[PDB]
Amino acid sequence: HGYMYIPSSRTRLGHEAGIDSCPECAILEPVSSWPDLDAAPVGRSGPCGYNARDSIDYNQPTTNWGSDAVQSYSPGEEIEVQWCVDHNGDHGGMFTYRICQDQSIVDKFLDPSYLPTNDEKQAAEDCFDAGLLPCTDVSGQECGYSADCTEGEACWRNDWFTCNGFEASDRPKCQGVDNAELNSCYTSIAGGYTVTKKVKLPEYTSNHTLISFKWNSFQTGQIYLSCADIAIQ
Ligand SMILES: OC[C@H]1O[C@H](OC[C@H]2O[C@H](O[C@H]3[C@H](O)[C@@H](O)[C@@H](O[C@H]4[C@H](O)[C@@H](O)[C@@H](O)O[C@@H]4CO)O[C@@H]3CO)[C@H](O)[C@@H](O)[C@@H]2O)[C@H](O)[C@@H](O)[C@@H]1O
Ligand SMILES: *[C@@H]1O[C@H](CO)[C@@H](O)[C@H](O)[C@H]1NC(C)=O
Ligand SMILES: [Zn+2]
Ligand SMILES: [Zn+2]
Ligand SMILES: [Zn+2]
Ligand SMILES: [Zn+2]
Repeated sequence: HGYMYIPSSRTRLGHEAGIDSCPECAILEPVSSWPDLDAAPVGRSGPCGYNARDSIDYNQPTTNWGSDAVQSYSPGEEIEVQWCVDHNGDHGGMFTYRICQDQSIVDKFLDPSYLPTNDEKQAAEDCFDAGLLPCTDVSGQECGYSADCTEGEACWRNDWFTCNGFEASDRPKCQGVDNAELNSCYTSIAGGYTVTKKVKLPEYTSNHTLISFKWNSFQTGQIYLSCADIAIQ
């Protein structure tokens, strides 16, 4: 259980607006999340997430999210990106951030009067996959391989970030990455822990585009997706 925290995602805003009772619950399942991290169709979840608890589809704006950029950046800027993991749902695994560099695709996710179809959500997901922001694009960032992967498998890739080993004696799992205090970020179930990295934004301008967060489990078949509205100017 988790969701994107910085920049503030649609899911974070849905919870802060008093709409989403369990932001960390928005999940794509059942799916094959491992070891091939991008083969599973994203279905209704799409690149922004769907929360079944309250029937909230984050792929379209409402009065509470999606209307404008939450934060503005510069092309090529190295930025802080953070997600929030629940204390009781820390799965380990691998996660990433993506930006679709096709504005006309993204526009269909910026219209409060339009709900993307599942085919449009998948075409968008494919554009996000193409627009993955690699861990390794940030000078000096350590980009390791997963303790839950072996070379030759489709999870053996350090463009994606990895959580710490599930079985590590010190600082295991995703919480171990920052080793932050409980409730350093909000979750509804048991309180949240931050998971913080940097990415290099693309050399691309938009007054309003999306960054999509994706987190895949290894032990169970589950994917968590969120997106944030940003500007790159
Ligand atoms: O308004 C929110 C919040 O802002 C500040 O705190 C931010 C953040 O601080 C801490 O996260 C740390 C990580 O723990 C630490 O590991 C490090 O992550 C680095 C890595 O070291 C690098 O290798 C590379 O990948 O980049 C990441 C990200 O820079 O630094 C981050 C902070 O950037 C803390 O654990 C989190 O809980 C915090 O959100 C203010 O201090 C805070 O008061 C305020 O609440
Ligand atoms: C953003 O909008 C302003 C109009 O307010 C315009 O001048 C500028 O070119 C736009 N930027 C992009 C990246 O489209
Ligand atoms: Zn979970
Ligand atoms: Zn479940
Ligand atoms: Zn694949
Ligand atoms: Zn286009």
